[PDB]
Amino acid sequence: EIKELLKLGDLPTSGQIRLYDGRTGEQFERPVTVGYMYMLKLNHLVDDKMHARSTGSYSLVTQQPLGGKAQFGGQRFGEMEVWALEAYGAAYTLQEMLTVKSDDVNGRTKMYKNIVDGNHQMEPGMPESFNVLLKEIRSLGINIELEDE
Amino acid sequence: EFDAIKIALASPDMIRSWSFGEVKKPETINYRTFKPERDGLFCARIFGPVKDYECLCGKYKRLKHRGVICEKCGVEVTQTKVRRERMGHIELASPTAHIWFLKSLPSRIGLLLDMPLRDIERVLYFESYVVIEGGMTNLERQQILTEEQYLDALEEFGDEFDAKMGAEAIQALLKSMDLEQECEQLREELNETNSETKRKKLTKRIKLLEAFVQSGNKPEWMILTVLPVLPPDLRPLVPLDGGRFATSDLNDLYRRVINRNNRLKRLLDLAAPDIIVRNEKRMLQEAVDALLDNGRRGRAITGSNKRPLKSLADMIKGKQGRFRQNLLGKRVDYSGRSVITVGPYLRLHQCGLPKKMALELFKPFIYGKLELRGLATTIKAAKKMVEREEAVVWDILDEVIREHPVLLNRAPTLHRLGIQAFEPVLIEGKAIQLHPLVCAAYNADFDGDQMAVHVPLTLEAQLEARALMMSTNNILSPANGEPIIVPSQDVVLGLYYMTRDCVNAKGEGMVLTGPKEAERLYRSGLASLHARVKVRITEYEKDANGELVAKTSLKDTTVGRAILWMIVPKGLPYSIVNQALGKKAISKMLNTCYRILGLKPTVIFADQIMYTGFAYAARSGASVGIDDMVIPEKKHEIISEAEAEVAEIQEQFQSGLVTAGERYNKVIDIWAAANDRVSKAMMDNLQTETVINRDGQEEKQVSFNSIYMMADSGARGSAAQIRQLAGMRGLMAKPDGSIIETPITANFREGLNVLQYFISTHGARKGLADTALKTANSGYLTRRLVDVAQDLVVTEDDCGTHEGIMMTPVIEGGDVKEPLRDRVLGRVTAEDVLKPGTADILVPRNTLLHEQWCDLLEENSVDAVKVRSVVSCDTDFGVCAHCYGRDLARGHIINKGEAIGVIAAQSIGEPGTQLTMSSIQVKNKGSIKLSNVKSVVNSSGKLVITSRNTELKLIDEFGRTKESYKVPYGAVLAKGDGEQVAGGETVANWDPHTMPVITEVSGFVRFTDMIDGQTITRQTDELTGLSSLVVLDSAERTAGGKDLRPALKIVDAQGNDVLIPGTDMPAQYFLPGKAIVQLEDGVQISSGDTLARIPQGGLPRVADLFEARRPKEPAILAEISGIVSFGKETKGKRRLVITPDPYEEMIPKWRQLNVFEGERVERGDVISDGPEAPHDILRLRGVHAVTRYIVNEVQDVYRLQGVKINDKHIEVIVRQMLRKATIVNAGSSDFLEGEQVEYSRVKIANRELEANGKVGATYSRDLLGITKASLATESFISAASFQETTRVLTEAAVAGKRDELRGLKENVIVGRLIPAGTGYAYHQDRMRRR
Amino acid sequence: GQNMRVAFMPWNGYNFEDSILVSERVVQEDRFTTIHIQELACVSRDTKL
Amino acid sequence: ARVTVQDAVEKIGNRFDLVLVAARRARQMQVGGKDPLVPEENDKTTVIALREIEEGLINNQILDVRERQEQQE
Amino acid sequence: DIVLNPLGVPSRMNIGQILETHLGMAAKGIGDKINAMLKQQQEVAKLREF
DNA sequence: CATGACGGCGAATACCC
RNA sequence: CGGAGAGGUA
DNA sequence: GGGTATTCGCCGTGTACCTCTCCT
Ligand SMILES: Nc1nc2c(ncn2[C@@H]2O[C@H](COP(=O)(O)OP(=O)(O)O)[C@@H](OP(=O)(O)OP(=O)(O)O)[C@H]2O)c(=O)[nH]1
Ligand SMILES: [Mg+2]
Ligand SMILES: [Mg+2]
Ligand code: NA
Ligand SMILES: [Zn+2]
Ligand SMILES: [Zn+2]
Repeated sequence: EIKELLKLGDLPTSGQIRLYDGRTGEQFERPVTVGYMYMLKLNHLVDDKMHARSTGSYSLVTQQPLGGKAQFGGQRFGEMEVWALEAYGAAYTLQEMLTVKSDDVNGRTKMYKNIVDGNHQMEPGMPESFNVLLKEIRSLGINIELEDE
Repeated sequence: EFDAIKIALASPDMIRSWSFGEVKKPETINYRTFKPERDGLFCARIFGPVKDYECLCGKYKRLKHRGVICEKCGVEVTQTKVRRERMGHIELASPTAHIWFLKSLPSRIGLLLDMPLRDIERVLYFESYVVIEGGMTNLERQQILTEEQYLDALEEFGDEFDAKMGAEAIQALLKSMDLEQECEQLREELNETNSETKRKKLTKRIKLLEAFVQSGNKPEWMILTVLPVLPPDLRPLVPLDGGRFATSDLNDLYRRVINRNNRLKRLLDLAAPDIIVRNEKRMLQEAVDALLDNGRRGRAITGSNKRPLKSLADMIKGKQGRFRQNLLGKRVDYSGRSVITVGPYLRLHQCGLPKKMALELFKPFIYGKLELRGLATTIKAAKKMVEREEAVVWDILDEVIREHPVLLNRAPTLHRLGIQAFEPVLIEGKAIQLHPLVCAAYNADFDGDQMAVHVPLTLEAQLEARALMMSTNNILSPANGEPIIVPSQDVVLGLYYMTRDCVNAKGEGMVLTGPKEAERLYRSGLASLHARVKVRITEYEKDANGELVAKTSLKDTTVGRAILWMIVPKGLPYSIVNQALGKKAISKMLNTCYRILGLKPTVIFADQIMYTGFAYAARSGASVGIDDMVIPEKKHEIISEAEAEVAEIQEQFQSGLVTAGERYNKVIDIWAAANDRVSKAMMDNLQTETVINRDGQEEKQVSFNSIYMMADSGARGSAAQIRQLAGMRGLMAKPDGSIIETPITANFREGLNVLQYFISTHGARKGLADTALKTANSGYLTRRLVDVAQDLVVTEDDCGTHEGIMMTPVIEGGDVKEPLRDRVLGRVTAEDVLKPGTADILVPRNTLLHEQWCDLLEENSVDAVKVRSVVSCDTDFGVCAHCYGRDLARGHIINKGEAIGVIAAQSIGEPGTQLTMSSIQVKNKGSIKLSNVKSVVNSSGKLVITSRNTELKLIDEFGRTKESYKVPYGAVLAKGDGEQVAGGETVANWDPHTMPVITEVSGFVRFTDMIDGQTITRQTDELTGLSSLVVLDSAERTAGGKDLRPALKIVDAQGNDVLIPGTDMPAQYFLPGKAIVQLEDGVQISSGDTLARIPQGGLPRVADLFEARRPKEPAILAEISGIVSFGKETKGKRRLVITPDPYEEMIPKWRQLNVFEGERVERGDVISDGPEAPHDILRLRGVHAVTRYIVNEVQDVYRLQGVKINDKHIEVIVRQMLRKATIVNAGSSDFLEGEQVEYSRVKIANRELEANGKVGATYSRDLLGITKASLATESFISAASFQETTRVLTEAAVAGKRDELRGLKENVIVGRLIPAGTGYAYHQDRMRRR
Repeated sequence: GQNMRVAFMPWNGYNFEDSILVSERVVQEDRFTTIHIQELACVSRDTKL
Repeated sequence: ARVTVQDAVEKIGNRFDLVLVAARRARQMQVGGKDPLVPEENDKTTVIALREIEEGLINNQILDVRERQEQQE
Repeated sequence: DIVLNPLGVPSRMNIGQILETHLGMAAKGIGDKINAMLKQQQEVAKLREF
């Protein structure tokens, strides 16, 4: 029936026609299926999804960057990302992920100033999340502490 | 700043020392204002000023004023951040028990006191009494007195002793127990005890007591008299629309604790009646343990909504806990994300970055460059220029990112290559452009996928991105060493189309000066792309010294192949392109380029291949139409014939000639055959086309059908998909898994009917739900593997070990599952590999087997190579580079500092989602070899087999075995040892329903100790009528027969007994039940006959293997070699005591036994059939045996799905599974006998003792599951961050554990450089300075 | 949605891995231009000060 | 250097050690004011350091020798 | 208007998109004739017949 | 109160001497 | 901005 | 008093991202 309707419109019954390349005018070597398809634009626009952050607001308890495009948050570098960094042996990249790009308050300030100064060097410190963990364990009536140097 | 983390119990004095003040009020803040109430949870004089340098009343508001404690409000002028560091304390009116040290099994209080947890729960929660220091009365020091008996005892005698209830009594009992003398009492009682259950229970308590004795912890500290309070800034109040606050879920528990403490205090001074005071004490106790661990015991205290309140323990455990959500992973700055689109113009090292994303990401760099050239005097000026997006800002952005790599990531990050580095190129729009060739590495496509981008800030991070993570440096899979950047889909289609040949294409027979003339002719339309022509081709070959010698020759090729030759770098033969190039051919070409020329020419070649493939796929005009799905014209008659056949079978069933089950089986077989016929006809018609030759003659050629070209090239599709499109869909399965009788005869071109479509939805839904529910299991297995292997790092170049594992080709019998080449490629030999001369050394002791060495080994017909393994590596705290071998991704020997454990875990985990939860015949020419076999006289002259375990090898002339079969007992070979076989003959036959007791020497069998009617019975089956004898089972028999065991001796005409020569015992055979004596008494039994008849895988399998889970019916093995003595038989379970000093064993009687009562089995021999437990394999046959077993079993599952994973990763996991050892003999070492410790500790202690010349301790290696091994690691930090945080932390606090920051997870948590890769040297410098 | 004149062929990698190549005429004719309405709220409340 | 570090890797012998040496040299050129030993073809300090390493001009021993000479003169 | 990759059809086995495409072409063809008959101002009888 | 999950594992219980 | 519930994308 | 089969309570169950309402 489709081929009959194609015949009625004086169109090839195979549904394939000869196409030419607009760039060169050269004929494409084989017949190309050309027709009409009903296409939908889904509610997944790149306008709503594109997001980037250099610096911004940080969480209250942990000093890590906020989450979500609506909050201008940073991307989460989760456990498997850390596993990938460990498998590469990229220890400095991992350290800057953990400290100067996250809850190392002093480290991130020094990093920003150094980048403005043109000195691409970090001075990482203790992430605040570790201190929060220590305080939480201490609140459970457990004495956890760091030893000497 | 620190080298370790110390954990222990917190004394009340320690808790007070932490605290800065006491919280007495249960209110948080006055919500009319925003001020916190005095002495509340957010009080300012205790925790610190709310504002920076601003005391609460507000007098002192300056940096000058810092350090002065305001005497009006009481708030010290200082940084407000002290509010997240200063802790509070709550003085509890009554002592309270800590739930972690009570409920977390094993109960530390209960084990420390030997009163059961039930009694402690009743007493603490005010349901009973305990007597403390009874004295001269009959009451003990731990006896439970019920409320009804308390006053009865008080009236009987109520003054000389003491009895109490609640947490005060438990604290008194914990404080009135002397640790050391009780340890001595328990240690001596461990000697004078007869119960081995009792000795385990006592040693558990002894181990707990030693924990409290070696550390500074005191038992009474497990009862909380002072309750610490978290700093208020760690428990903030989130404003909702300003006016109102949401439930903090943590301040509420604190409020309840304070309320109940205040009530108990105001009743304590009141001297209220004891019943209500006890009730308030109990309520304060549940308030406290709800604050600590809400829901651990009893009902979970609930907030405003039915959702349980989130306690302090919840803060630190689980997926949302501190460890996994904020320490092992965290949100980062200088990051973004966007939808990915294909960039076909990109070079392998480049990505397409939107310029808006780049402007935001590199913003501080832009500010710095703006300041550098004076365009922005201040920070705000630069910010305004960037916000306005001036032209000079874009020029600066172009300058900054020129060679600053960025990291692109796609979740889930299954392997390290899920994050790769690329040079960004500014593009318009908002979508990130991705290079096609890396998509396979990312498992990325362009149907909605999004990717995250990260900016490496420091020079170290930028250089790590460039040298370690750039896509051009990571073109090989770390799992198997194979390239990852093989072209796919349209690139493969383009290369295949341009390298195809056509019989009568335009320009055929032309002779061309070279590829340039071919390109000129094709572009000018004078020659077809598939024309068979002669082309002068100059190719290059590397000589001995590595120079490219050029040879020019005339090649019979096609125009397209000559055109493609221009992008082939010098050094590759022309034969690599002189063929129709499919996916595998292109991958092989890339492999050859990498092997011959290196990395950079390979990257350039891959990019050129992708460009050419895109261009010529576009030029081909390859399409897809309904006509391309050619349905064979014989399909309808094949379907009609199958329908007639199944109708005939149905008629036979209606006539009773066949039953229902065999009718169903026959119909299924007929429909399967019809599906095969339809598929064959469709493929035959689709794969070939006719064409006019140079002369007017018909010729057959490979079809140019678009669907066939896509499938044959390997770009897209397969045989199954083609037959679903143009053949028939085939047989489908019901939801329960049974195959539907009527298949779907239609294909997708014809279209299904309602019934067929509904039937297919069953399988579609099953597959989709299977993927959805298997991804979680795969992720869990990957995480467990990562933990068990996280700390394993290559720490040495060569440990000097001589031990290794013996690598042979994997052969299951009748096929080569896996060649020796792939199992030794990139390995380091553990010993010398000889030539067949047996004297000339082919491969020395320390060679890294690259491609040339493996070529030499396979050319000299090498059967097995001993190679070093990480399992047998002598290196402590890691492995050496030599035992690990080649770095698969890099292609050379593994460097020091590589985190091979994480690499192995990812390599195994990544294909996890691809996983889906009679008589022998030689089939090829070759000589026959039997091992563990004996030659005996036979009735027909063909040898029987007698050994318990017998295997057959087929060695194909040259000396390499090709097939290996298992020969069960009583299997008579149809040929002899060392006999050539043409191939396809039954080598050996045996009846699976009969288990004989064959005797080597002929003679009359005498029924010794045999009683007729009690242990043997006569039947006469009506079909035969023979007086057959059956031995009644040792339990199923009569009472009288139970006393006597069956026995058959061998006598002959002479009268004496002829027995197995070389032994001292007469030949006696026992038939303990289920045995069929077919022959009569006194009958000559010729050798080679029967005497009695005795009848007779996916991801979860991998997880079970890596968890070392015991099978349901494990195969029983011999603990020590020797003759088996079945002293106890039947009696519920037969007890076999073997004899080498004889040792008894307990075995269920309902299990089949391969061994016989007079069989001398060796250690590790299969006594009974069933899946072998890996623990038994390790215990009896050694570390190498269990390693080989785990490797083979895992690789079976992975090969079934076509997944290629190098064995070394599984060996890394096994080595991590084998870290523990149990002390068998203490010797002179400090280890307690029978305890479990680290195998490396034992190695070091034994080495130092042998250096001193003393005797070292002996040990048994322990095989632990990956979860158990991870939880049993020395570092409590890693175990707590993994799983069971409450239990792990409780163990660490009770034992006063100390964690040296030695592993990867530990250093990640504290934000230090990991002791691997670029940080490794740093840690070395840290270690050598101490 | 919209009726699109579609051709089935590879085009220089721009349709690789389910990617779609769209003519600028589709953009010019506003075939898939869509209207999105966003509601922003400004709330003046009663502060302590 | 830029696309691949194979030459630099084989000069250093260890890829992580190569990263460390290149970082030290790049910090010398970026912050310490040192001058490149190779022509500056619009490369960054990291890539310039990698180019110097792959040509044998810069390694750990050379950097240590130059540091000692700089601080002793 | 849009170029779709043929290679996403065979393994996906969503052949309807091909048939619809063919049918879509046929549909447009009918319109392409009617539009022509409307542009030439043909008789109402001619449009009736077609 | 919710009453649709289940497999693995270790401590406790009971049963059988 | 924390939590809960619901839905969705890969 | 003691060894062993059965029971009961706890532990765990993929990553990243996006939208909405509602919450002392
Ligand atoms: N991936 C890929 N790369 C290509 C291709 N063609 C050329 N390249 C490489 O890209 C690099 C940049 O090219 P240049 O011509 O130097 O560009 P530039 O002006 O931006 O510096 C060159 O390597 P280089 O900077 O000299 O690198 P290296 O040799 O130092 O590693 C070049 O060899 C290709 O098809 N694919
Ligand atoms: Mg996708
Ligand atoms: Mg250049
Ligand atoms: Na170069
Ligand atoms: Zn004040
Ligand atoms: Zn070693």
